[PDB]
Amino acid sequence: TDLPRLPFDNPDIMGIAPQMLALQKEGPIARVGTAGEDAWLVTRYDEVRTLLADRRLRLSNPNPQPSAKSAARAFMVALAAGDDHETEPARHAQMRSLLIPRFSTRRLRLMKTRIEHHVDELLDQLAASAPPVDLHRVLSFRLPTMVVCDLLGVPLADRERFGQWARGTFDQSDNEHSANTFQQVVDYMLELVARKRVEPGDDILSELIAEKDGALSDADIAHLGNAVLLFGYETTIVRIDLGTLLLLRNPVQRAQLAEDPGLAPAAVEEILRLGVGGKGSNALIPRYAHGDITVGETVIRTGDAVMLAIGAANYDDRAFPDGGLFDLTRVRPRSHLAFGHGARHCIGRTLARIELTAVFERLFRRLPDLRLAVPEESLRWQEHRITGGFDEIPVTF
Ligand code: HEM
Ligand SMILES: CC1(C)C[C@H]2C=C(C(=O)O)[C@@H]3COC(=O)[C@]4(CO4)[C@]23C1
Repeated sequence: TDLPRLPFDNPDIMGIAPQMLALQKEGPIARVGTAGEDAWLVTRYDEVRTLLADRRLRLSNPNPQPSAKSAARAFMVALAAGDDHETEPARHAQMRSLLIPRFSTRRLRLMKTRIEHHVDELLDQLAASAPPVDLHRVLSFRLPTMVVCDLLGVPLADRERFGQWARGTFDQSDNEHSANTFQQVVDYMLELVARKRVEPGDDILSELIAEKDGALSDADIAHLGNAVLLFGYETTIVRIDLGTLLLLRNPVQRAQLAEDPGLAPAAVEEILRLGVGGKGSNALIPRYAHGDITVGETVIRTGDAVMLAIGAANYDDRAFPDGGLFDLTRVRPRSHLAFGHGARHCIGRTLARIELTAVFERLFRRLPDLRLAVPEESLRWQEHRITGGFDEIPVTF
């Protein structure tokens, strides 16, 4: 008997920690220690998907004496309207009602066109440069920040101002840096709301300002803008990095994709399913039980913390045959859980898929000899950031 303690070691730079796969083999749910509270860890696909759809399991903490959280986690939960368990039902319902129509098919069609031309220009700059080059800086970082500038209706150079703010806000190692960074986010977005009130355009804040004939306060609108800024580029950056790394590890699939860019949608779904970095602490969706829930033969009691391991579940052999293998020829693969599921299912997931599809349609056809310029083992997953990520991806081509 030895209580497993999150985060688990991973000897590889990607994939699932061996101890978590070991727990998955024993059963769907295990009690584990963490850096803070003990929690139930749920690792099998069927159970994680069922619990994500169970509205007794919520983001907000119902306990009278809530355990302490990093400033970074507190900001993340507040941006998702989860900071007050008594008001989360109404506030979270309103948040989704106001954000979902911002990602209309009309907007997504226009953005797909602009995204595809942008990737073309990004890859032309890449192809013309002298290697070694940092692919993270010149490609992975640049497309999703371009997209957030488009959503917010600001000049592209603004991403040079806000491009490290998700990382800084979500730095769990430094509460002062996290709070100082979030203040910069807030000031920028309040500036932006005041501008869009007199100079609207075809963008998110302008639509929120017009919503319900102006019923929302500037603070309410800026809060929604902050969620889009802070949730809306960094995780996509990380998936371009992971997808590149995964395709580099699978040359037969990569050659298939280069020969037939029509496989990119399928490749993107495999990248999202298998794209887990380092110790994979970001591939856990945290929840609290607001009522008792039975999982197998285990009772989760009201107030218990629950970690839903979407990464481990996406590797589950019971849901994906040969779950550890990258295979963009899978016939009718189950829907992966990388965007979550249920009440908090990722709001930008169709836009994120358009970005990743546009990149991987193009990348290895534009740069067929692309490869790392450094050993894989030298790439360092940033465990202190809630969103993880690599800081650089040196390549030659
Ligand atoms: C590949 C890139 C992305 C991944 C892997 C991802 C992943 C996720 C996941 C797993 C959740 C669920 C969190 C939970 O259940 O508590 C989520 C929620 C969310 N995502 Fe995404 N996301 C991505 C891109 C985006 C983009 C591009 C946007 C917007 C521009 C966005 C906006 C949001 C928002 C606002 C939420 C909060 C949903 C809620 O709490 O109701 N995400 N995302
Ligand atoms: C709102 C989020 C940014 C989306 C989710 C994906 C993430 C990621 O890929 O890094 C974030 C990591 O931390 C979490 O709690 C998550 C798993 O819910 C995320 C919160």
